[PDB]
Amino acid sequence: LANPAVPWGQGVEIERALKQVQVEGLSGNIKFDQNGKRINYTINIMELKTN
Amino acid sequence: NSIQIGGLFPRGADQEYSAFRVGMVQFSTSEFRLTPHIDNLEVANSFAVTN
Ligand SMILES: *[C@@H]1O[C@H](CO)[C@@H](O)[C@H](O)[C@H]1NC(C)=O
Repeated sequence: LANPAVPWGQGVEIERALKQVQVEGLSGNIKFDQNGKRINYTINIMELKTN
Repeated sequence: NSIQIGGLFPRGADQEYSAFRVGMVQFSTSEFRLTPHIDNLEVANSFAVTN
């Protein structure tokens, strides 16, 4: 809350580090865009049947 | 009889603060006097509002 707020420099680098990651996981292909939203994913379309 | 009351005006709000001071002048009384502290901020910003 100290005003004016001063951010640390390292933060931007850590953000970029996190956003640039591409890995394989339980959610399928994991990659992010500049805004941090998921990109290149696969959403399985499923139907509940008798069996 | 000084009464401290905080206030928050979004930057770019003018007529509001004007009518605010007019209200202060007209409704002022000998019994007690309100002592506002105005700080202008970005109303959409949660951090600024919290601070
Ligand atoms: C990966 O995701 C981006 C963002 O939606 C898209 O532009 C690109 O075509 C995708 N690549 C593949 C191989 O699906």
